[PDB]
Amino acid sequence: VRLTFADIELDEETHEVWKAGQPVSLSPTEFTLLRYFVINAGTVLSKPKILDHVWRYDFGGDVNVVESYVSYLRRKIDTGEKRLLHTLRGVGYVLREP
DNA sequence: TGCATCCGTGAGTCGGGTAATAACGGCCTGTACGCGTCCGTTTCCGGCACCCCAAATGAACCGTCCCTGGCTCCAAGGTGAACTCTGGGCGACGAGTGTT
Repeated sequence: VRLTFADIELDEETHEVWKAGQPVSLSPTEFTLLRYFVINAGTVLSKPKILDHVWRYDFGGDVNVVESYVSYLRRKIDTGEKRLLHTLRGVGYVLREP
């Protein structure tokens, strides 16, 4: 009912996230993105998978919106020195301890 | 000297075939056929006098059609760097929109 990846903590009952204990506010899109990253910590997620799950299976919009959303996440979640969300060129994104 | 009295030519065109009587032995021969026998022919069994005839049994044998040897001198595989897209990554900006 309560998840924790390194410094980030997630509570699904209230759908909230704290970093280092500080509560970080997100859009619903960023929130569901973060839940989808934390549930499968360790493995690389590909962009088809992201739009396939995170977003509606019918979503046929441009991919770059998910890159921009991941950038939004990187603004305020990877602000610390310990880099969390690692980009793999041509592969996707992995939420993993460095 | 008429005169009847024959007497001699017509008259065209492209399914078959229908019969009688006393005749009877006996001899001759004649041409055709049917017998028994003998001789020219001819045709092969195996022999030479040898005719030799020959494909098969030793050579070379030399040119040549295959092996081995070395040699290149080059054009293809290996070693560079850039760049113009090619693709992803980053970021900001704006109204249609979840809500009391």
